[PDB]
Amino acid sequence: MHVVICPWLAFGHLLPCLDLAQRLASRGHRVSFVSTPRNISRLPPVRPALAPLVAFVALPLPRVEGLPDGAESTNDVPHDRPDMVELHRRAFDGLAAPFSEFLGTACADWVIVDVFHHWAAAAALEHKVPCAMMLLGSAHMIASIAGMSLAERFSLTLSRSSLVVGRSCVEFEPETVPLLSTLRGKPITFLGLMPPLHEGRREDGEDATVRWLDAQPAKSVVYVALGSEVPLGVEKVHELALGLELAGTRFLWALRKPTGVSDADLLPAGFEERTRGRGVVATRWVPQMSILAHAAVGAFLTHCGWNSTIEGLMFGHPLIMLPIFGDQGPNARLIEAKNAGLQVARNDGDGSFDREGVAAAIRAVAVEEESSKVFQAKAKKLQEIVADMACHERYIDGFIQQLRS
Ligand SMILES: C=C1C[C@@]23CC[C@H]4[C@@](C)(CCC[C@@]4(C)C(=O)O)[C@@H]2CC[C@]1(O[C@@H]1O[C@H](CO)[C@@H](O)[C@H](O)[C@H]1O[C@@H]1O[C@H](CO)[C@@H](O)[C@H](O)[C@H]1O)C3
Ligand SMILES: O=c1ccn([C@@H]2O[C@H](COP(=O)(O)OP(=O)(O)O)[C@@H](O)[C@H]2O)c(=O)[nH]1
Repeated sequence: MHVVICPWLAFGHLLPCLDLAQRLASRGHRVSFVSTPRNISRLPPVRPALAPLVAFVALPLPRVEGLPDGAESTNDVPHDRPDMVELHRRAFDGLAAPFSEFLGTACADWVIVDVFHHWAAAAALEHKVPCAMMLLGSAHMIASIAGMSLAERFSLTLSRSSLVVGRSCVEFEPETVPLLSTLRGKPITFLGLMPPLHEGRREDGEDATVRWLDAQPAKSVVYVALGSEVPLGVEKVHELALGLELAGTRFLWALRKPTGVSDADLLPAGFEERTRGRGVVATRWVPQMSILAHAAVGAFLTHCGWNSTIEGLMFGHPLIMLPIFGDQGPNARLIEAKNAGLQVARNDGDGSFDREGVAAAIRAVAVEEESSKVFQAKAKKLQEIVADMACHERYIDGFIQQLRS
């Protein structure tokens, strides 16, 4: 088959979609991976053996008064500047005509589009190509669901699609998957957890963060990362920093800068001096797979993005969960229900957190002997399912069979 894949302009969508493209191309299918040129330039290279089976289709973002050049992804357009988010959604919707012209002569058997690709589902109808909507989260997230707002883009895309695709399996969510047939009349299929192939990410294993981990004792380091895009304002960065200090563990922290905050204001006065040698903060993209694979990392403090949830559990890390938006609440509650992590306590009213809730969550999951040992044993049980790479490949074969029918 020829499959056209159109991910949302966001690295938590681009990365698993490129992995999927390569898994289809491995079974002898052809893929057109459609995105914007700077997003494509920042992706890991395709295995040379799949090179002619994964065609990159670069559609340049239309210039929209005030959207900076190169600002192509949710990693470049900050959630704390909603004016710029809106400008980015306009640029995205401007891909409609270049995309419809491309699909016309693509000889596509299937279009696989992301949640906001309402124009791509419409092109699919125009050119009579079956259209699958990617909803590459948990069964629990999909059960919860069962210009324009995100809700209207989603509903329009869903209305124009014939198939909805989730990233889970009955083995991980036996209580939800057998209950699901359709999302608003559209058949649901699960292509498995599709945990990333470590090699496929092509990270630097000489990265300074990994060389720091090499000097730490086994299971001693709390890895802290909130994915590629969720906002965390400076007051909340300070509370997370002071929480990490109060719990007293070693930590490696991948931190994104809130817009308009200087290097001097970023972190509490003297925080880096007081934690020097015990903790490292990196305000750059880190090799998350090499970090989670490392013997020194014990617990993962995660925003519970679905990629970070799968990646954390596939290496048997118990989770300290700080969900920010979207599917992260459901993802966090799902893992808490399996006893493999604990949410940071939140105020009902604003959803805020403080240093003490952060510290208490780290202590219970990573420090207190009795609780920490239960969290590790429960994360290990989840790893048996999440890291069953053969099982997940069989789910990709199952999804390809769903598409031929
Ligand atoms: C993956 C997702 C599909 C989504 C579509 C809308 C949907 C969901 C919110 C589920 C419930 C029904 C419904 C219709 C709704 O709007 O209430 C659904 C799941 C999360 C979602 O997340 C988005 O992910 C992107 C990266 O992964 C962000 O670039 C984006 O910005 C998130 O959208 C965010 O949605 C949050 C929840 O409403 C908001 O708090 C946040 O401001 C918004 O950006 C948004
Ligand atoms: O510094 C970073 C931050 C994120 N990631 C990767 O980016 C993705 C983040 O996706 P997730 O669903 O966890 O969160 P999102 O960015 O969509 O909120 C995951 O595959 C991570 O391995 C990374 O490699 N380095």
